[PDB]
Amino acid sequence: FKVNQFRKTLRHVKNIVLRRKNKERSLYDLTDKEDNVKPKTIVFESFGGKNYSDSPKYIYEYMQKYYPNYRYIWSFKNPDKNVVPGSAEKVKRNSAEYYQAYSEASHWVSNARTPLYLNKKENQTYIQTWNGTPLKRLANDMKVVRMPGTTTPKYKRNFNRETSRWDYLISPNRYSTEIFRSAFWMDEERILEIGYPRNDVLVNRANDQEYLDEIRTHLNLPSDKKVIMYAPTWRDDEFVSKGKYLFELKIDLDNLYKELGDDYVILLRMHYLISNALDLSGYENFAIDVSNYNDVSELFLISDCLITDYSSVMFDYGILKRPQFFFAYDIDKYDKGLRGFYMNYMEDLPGPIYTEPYGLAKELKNLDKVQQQYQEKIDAFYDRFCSVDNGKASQYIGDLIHKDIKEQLE
Amino acid sequence: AFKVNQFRKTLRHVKNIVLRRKNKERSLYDLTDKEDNVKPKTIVFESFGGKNYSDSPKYIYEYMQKYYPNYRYIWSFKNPDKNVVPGSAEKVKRNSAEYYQAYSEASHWVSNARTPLYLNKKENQTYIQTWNGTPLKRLANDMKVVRMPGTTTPKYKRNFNRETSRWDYLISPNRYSTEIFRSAFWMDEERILEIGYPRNDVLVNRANDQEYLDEIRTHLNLPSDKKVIMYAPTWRLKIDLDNLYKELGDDYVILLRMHYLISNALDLSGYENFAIDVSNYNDVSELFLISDCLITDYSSVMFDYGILKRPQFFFAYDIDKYDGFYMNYMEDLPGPIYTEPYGLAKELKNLDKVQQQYQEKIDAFYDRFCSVDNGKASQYIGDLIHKDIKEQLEH
Amino acid sequence: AFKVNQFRKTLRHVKNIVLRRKNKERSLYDLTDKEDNVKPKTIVFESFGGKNYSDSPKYIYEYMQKYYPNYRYIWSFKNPDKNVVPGSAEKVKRNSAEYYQAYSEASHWVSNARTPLYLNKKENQTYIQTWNGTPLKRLANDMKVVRMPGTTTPKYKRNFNRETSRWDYLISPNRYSTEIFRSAFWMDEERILEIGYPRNDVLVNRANDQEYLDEIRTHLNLPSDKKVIMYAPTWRDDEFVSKGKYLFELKIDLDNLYKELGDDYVILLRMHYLISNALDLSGYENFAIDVSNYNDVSELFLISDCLITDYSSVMFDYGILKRPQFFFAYDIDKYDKGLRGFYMNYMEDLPGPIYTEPYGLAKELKNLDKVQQQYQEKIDAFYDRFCSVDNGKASQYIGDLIHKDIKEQLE
Amino acid sequence: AFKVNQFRKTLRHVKNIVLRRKNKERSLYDLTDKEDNVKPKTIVFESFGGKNYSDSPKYIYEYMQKYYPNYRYIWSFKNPDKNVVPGSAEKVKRNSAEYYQAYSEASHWVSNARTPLYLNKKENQTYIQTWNGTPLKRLANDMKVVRMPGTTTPKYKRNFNRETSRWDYLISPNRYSTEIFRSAFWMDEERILEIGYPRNDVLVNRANDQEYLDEIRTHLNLPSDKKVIMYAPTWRDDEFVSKGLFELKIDLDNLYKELGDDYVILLRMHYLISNALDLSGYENFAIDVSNYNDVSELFLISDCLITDYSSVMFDYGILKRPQFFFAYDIDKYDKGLRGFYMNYMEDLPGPIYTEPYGLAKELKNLDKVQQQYQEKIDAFYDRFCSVDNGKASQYIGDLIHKDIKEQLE
Ligand SMILES: Nc1ccn([C@@H]2O[C@H](COP(=O)(O)OP(=O)(O)OC[C@@H](O)CO)[C@@H](O)[C@H]2O)c(=O)n1
Ligand SMILES: O=C(O)CN(CCN(CC(=O)O)CC(=O)O)CC(=O)O
Ligand SMILES: O=C(O)CN(CCN(CC(=O)O)CC(=O)O)CC(=O)O
Ligand SMILES: [Cl-]
Ligand SMILES: [Cl-]
Ligand SMILES: [Cl-]
Ligand SMILES: [Cl-]
Ligand SMILES: [Cl-]
Ligand SMILES: [Cl-]
Ligand SMILES: [Cl-]
Ligand SMILES: [Cl-]
Ligand SMILES: [Cl-]
Ligand SMILES: [Cl-]
Ligand SMILES: [Cl-]
Ligand SMILES: [Cl-]
Ligand SMILES: [Cl-]
Ligand SMILES: [Cl-]
Ligand SMILES: [Cl-]
Ligand SMILES: [Cl-]
Ligand SMILES: [Cl-]
Ligand SMILES: [Cl-]
Ligand SMILES: [Cl-]
Ligand SMILES: [Cl-]
Ligand SMILES: [Cl-]
Ligand SMILES: [Cl-]
Repeated sequence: FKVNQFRKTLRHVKNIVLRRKNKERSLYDLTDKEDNVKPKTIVFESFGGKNYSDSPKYIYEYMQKYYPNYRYIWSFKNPDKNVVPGSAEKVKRNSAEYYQAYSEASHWVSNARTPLYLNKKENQTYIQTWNGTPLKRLANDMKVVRMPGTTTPKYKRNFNRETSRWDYLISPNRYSTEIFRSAFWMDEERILEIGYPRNDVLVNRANDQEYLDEIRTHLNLPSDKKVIMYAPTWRDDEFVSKGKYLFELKIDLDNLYKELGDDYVILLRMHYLISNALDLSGYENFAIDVSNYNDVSELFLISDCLITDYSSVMFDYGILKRPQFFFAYDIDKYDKGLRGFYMNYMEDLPGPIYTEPYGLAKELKNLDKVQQQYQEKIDAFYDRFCSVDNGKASQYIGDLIHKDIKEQLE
Repeated sequence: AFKVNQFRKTLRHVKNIVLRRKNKERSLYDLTDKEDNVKPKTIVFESFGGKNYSDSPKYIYEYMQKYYPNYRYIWSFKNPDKNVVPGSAEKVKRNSAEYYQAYSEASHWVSNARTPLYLNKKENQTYIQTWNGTPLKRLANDMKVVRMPGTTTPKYKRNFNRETSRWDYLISPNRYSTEIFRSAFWMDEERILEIGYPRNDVLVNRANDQEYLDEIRTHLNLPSDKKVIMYAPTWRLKIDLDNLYKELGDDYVILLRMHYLISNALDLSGYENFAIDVSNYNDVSELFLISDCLITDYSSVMFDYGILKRPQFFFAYDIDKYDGFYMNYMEDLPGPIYTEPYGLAKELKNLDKVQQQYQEKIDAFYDRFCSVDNGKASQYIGDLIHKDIKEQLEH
Repeated sequence: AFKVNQFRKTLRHVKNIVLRRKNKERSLYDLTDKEDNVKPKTIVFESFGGKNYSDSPKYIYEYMQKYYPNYRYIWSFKNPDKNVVPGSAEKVKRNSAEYYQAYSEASHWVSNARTPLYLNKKENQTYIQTWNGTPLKRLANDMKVVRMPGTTTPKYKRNFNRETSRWDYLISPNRYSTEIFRSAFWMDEERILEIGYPRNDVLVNRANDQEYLDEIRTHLNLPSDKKVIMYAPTWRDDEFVSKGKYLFELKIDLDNLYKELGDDYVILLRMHYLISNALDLSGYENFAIDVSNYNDVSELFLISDCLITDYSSVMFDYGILKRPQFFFAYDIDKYDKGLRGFYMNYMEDLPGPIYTEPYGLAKELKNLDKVQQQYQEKIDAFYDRFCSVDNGKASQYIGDLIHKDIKEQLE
Repeated sequence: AFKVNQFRKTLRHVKNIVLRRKNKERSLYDLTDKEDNVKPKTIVFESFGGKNYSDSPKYIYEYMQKYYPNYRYIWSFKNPDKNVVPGSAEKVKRNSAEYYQAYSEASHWVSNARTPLYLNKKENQTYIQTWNGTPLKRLANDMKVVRMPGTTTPKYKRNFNRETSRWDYLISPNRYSTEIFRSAFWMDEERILEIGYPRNDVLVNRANDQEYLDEIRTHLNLPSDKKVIMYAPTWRDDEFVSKGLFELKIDLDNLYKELGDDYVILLRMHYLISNALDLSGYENFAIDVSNYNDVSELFLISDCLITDYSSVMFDYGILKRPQFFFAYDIDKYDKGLRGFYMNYMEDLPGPIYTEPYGLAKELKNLDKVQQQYQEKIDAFYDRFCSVDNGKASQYIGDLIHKDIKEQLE
């Protein structure tokens, strides 16, 4: 009668008798053991189960094609609101079947921290794609984290606890690799430098004019107009009035309409909270709201340029060697020249920094003149961050997972 | 304000859990079980501590299934997989989490035996007891000594009383019985229901419905050219089969029915088509319908069966070693009392002389014990419940 | 880290503490009890489940007091206040922490009656059982049916067997008992010690101590010029009625015994405790002396000229003195008719006559010497069968065995 | 009718007991702690979380011993075998089955610090918080930020609040302190008893008792005709190096040379400096007095005190003697600061010295200082010490007495 089973035992009795929602958890913690692991089961969860998206979707769509043999499971917050191509079955987070899947699977494929109350036995391979080349410093490399209810010492403790269980961690480049090694308490031995499976499309399908054409019309865009994508990161600073009416984006849509409304159409990819607060009346067929569009890689494929500021997306869009524009209107805030960035923002990035929208809007007319002026910085930016990606990432992982559960079949 | 009972049920449950006892199911139920778990539209049935789909609960249930089909029905069995139940009723294995939930939720318990004391009969649940026959041998309270297995005469009665107090309604077959029940079971006449037994329903409504009698007989594989004798001894070879075969094999076939277990020792080889073992058959009342006479000794089947005003024979081989019954046994019963089988056989050879010779003693018996059965009984319980579950489904 | 049995105890003790149960002293005793607790020179005495300071324990201990004041002696009592103990021994109340400390710590347990199954007799301690006398009524296993509510015949026997399997040593007063014991108690002859009862010691060593007889005699305020009869019926339930407030005078007819024996006898009445404090001996003063309370019955014998009893284990102890006995069995023609509930043959091999009526007992009881003579026949042969094995050294044999035990347990 | 809370405690306790956890005594307490266990005649005392027999709980106790011997007194300690209590009182060890009994039964809790939140203060018991001094540094609610590990500033404050809500009465030294407690401790002013510290009664009743002074002086083997300087600096975490020193910044060696003849100096250091302090060759000059069981006595026999950022200044103030504030490290402390409730730069009873040589040459003439600052010294007394009338010990014990009378009916 072991002291660890006894604690998990009493915990569960309390959950069962008190009608706690976690009884599902407490049960799972008890019965869990190596023997439940069917080597041909794979669970996928993307961004903590909000979506069917990103790199697990592609590590998935690849395996569905070349390895339909296996049991595929997807984990979701709300499974009845998620469309999944293929054989895979879906599970609601924190339910019976959720802990089942996770107990039984021989491979965890995920792109974000998966919870700690889930048991990753010495027996299951947990593959971590993570979600992008870092620009803001993260995990260990942070300095202070006043995130409510926890302390910097403790939030790093738990994060280290998670990374410790990552059997594999994907990396898009030598710069991310060097960062993860420190930021994530990672051994170089465990890192795969293969590029992002979500980015696979950015190499393989970028000139597939039919695919480009579906996406365009799925979005209902003018057939004659080029496409700008604007994806500003979030700012607590700018949240006012409970979120009922915001000051028209500091980019000035009215102007953008005036100046580009004839050649261009602009895609707004905002944080989900600015999205259902942004009224786009009389911008119809000019500014298209694109914030909830499931797959971002597709939005890049049909974009002639990206306007962002401080985001890990510029590193993705980089693969297409198109012109970027960094509209850092609030840059004066951010530390006056911050080491809070792994890279030199001021110097090496593929486009101009604008602090005001009007200089930007004029330059945004003649894109071809922008591609010239910057072919220099753009190429150099491609060399450094985007050179690893060859569109074989989904293949590499799916094959790994295959190479893995063939040995295990003995 | 320390809740002293709850604390005991907890420790118990915490101990059943750690030592991995089978009763973990039970200590949970006992801890968790609140009056709020009760679903008005949920009714449980157990028959004979859950060996059968049989008897008064079957019939009460088969009735309710047709006229009140919307209620949720649960049956309790020792082994559900070996029992087949008609209709929307779901089965539950005993001592299983499903068993306890069932009994905790149920608004009505229907049984014909004692339900266990570890089960809690709340103030808002209605426990209907049908019991299981008209008593001959003394029972419950009225018993003198009962050196049962690992129990004392009082600790055994102390417990019966704890059981009979839980009974909200107790079904009675005949005045004779109600008088006995009131003492035997500590009961108050209010809670008693002199309405006959639901199980006997068919013994009035279907005694002449012939196609039915013909489905029973061919469901058993019986010779079309033979009268049927049913031997239902009672409790723990004697009748001389070899002799009954040489005496009766040309007019009769004989059904042998036990109460317990001896059955798989009756190697009836060479008595095929004559001695039919009918021990494991479900509905006894059916057997009576196709039975031309019945041989018994001290069973209470003798009162149920008497309802058909057929002949009975009481083969009391062990009467000498029995000195105490609620009625005068030597004197007034519907048939001859034989202590050897050899004169039983000869007098069983002509059934009609026995009928006339006893048609007076038969009627006297019918008019005492069977003058109460309508066949409406089954109905009357079904209704009672339905009624009892509109009240508890309103204000 | 946790074994299954200690868990059960742990949880019991939790229930006792939170719920404020008096048994808490026990649940604790049960957790904390271990072989390392034993003090080789601590010995515990209890007699008749702790009601008394009496019988074979008293004597085995009085011997050890004189010849071994070195050891720790603890006596057990229901009420240690109401009992007087001569010497070094300390008193402990049943069910107090002391009680359990004592029984946990003791290297030896001396007793003359079943000690509770809840106490743990470790592989470590020696439990000497003296028992309380030669059987006439069949006991323990040899019983047929035993309907004392709370327990069934096989449960009762199981519980008995458990307790005797714990007995390391079982004193025997004679081979008659040894025969019986072996069966009734599930005994292995190895463990039986035919040495005679320690309480009976003084029935040998001191049958003549005329300053001793005189000390007892004047303790009871007994007349100077009168012989002593002692009546000592067993308990019979037939007679309990009316709250036990007022009983029906003794069947033996006192008013008669007075008329007949008064001028020459004083009769000691040793009744049950319930008949005593419910018996009006007014006007019988100096003839009938109530004696049911007296602590030491062996002393009562030493000073008795005859002994009227009926079916009691006492005839055997008394037999040691080769004195006349009478067996006033006024209700014998109820007991079985022909009784197999007794081991010995009653109608035959007892040392005096059987009377069913008091009246001829009283007469015949007039000339003692004519009975001592007429019956010397049976009286001697009775002695040879039951009393031949006592030598007055029983206390000393048990004293020395214990000592010899806690000299070995001293290494 | 399921009692959910009781169930939780029952599980917790079973967990502890089976797991052989040292806290079994705690979880049993909590399981059974009923409002009935309280016995009106019982009073528990504890000072500074049971490290001492000292401070105001002491003086409240010693009073109630002279006038109310009737009651049951219990003292809580960490290590009772190492503490000595005059009188009837019984001693319990902390977290020991007796400890929890004591608080279970007691009708009154007397303490000068925080009592554990595991202990249940029933609405049946009166909890008297004497606290431990006029605050100079901002505390509890008024604190800006507390990076003290395991716990964040919100959760640290949240717990301090949980505690102060169980304070039935809270003692206050002065109007300044009362305004502060009302906020810093989330207090209802109705619950503040402005009577001064019982620990400071002796500073009023016994400053003139020459036989008392002598006992204290001969208890500390003090030379005879030497004046007495007392040094009591708060705890600097910065000044700790090499497993624990650079000779105290005050320079004893200079202090010896300038004062050796006429003064003896009492060092009241923090326990960790104290057993790191080598005094080889300052005997009969520098007396380590760090573990002296009663600080207010030390005040009585001191002709002046050198402190810095300590609450002690407020207490030594009742005596109107000179004070010096050797605040050498005042640089590091905010430059021009607001970390303190009062203006540390303006309205204290003495000179601020950042070097200990101005201090030395000034300590030479004690008459001169007294004259010089008599004004500042009086404006200090008027503000912070005008309450202490030295009947504080009495006022509290008489409330406790009054309090347990009303119970007995
Ligand atoms: N050989 C038998 C005897 C009886 N029964 C069935 O079991 C019932 C009980 O009959 P008893 O022989 O009297 O059994 P008992 O448990 O002794 O009940 C007697 C007492 O309950 C009277 O109410 C009968 O009505 C009948 O339905 C049966 O299947 N086979
Ligand atoms: O083991 C138990 O369940 C008893 N304990 C355990 C508490 N629960 C809380 C939880 O579910 O997170 C289990 C535990 O943490 O050990 C109750 C208590 O200490 O509060
Ligand atoms: O064995 C036990 O732990 C004690 N209980 C049995 C366990 N259950 C049953 C009960 O409630 O009677 C309760 C308990 O664990 O305390 C009965 C007893 O006191 O020996
Ligand atoms: Cl372990
Ligand atoms: Cl598999
Ligand atoms: Cl979630
Ligand atoms: Cl859903
Ligand atoms: Cl893990
Ligand atoms: Cl990232
Ligand atoms: Cl966290
Ligand atoms: Cl690099
Ligand atoms: Cl806008
Ligand atoms: Cl319902
Ligand atoms: Cl089954
Ligand atoms: Cl117990
Ligand atoms: Cl010893
Ligand atoms: Cl006592
Ligand atoms: Cl034992
Ligand atoms: Cl013999
Ligand atoms: Cl509980
Ligand atoms: Cl009191
Ligand atoms: Cl200590
Ligand atoms: Cl002390
Ligand atoms: Cl303070
Ligand atoms: Cl120094």
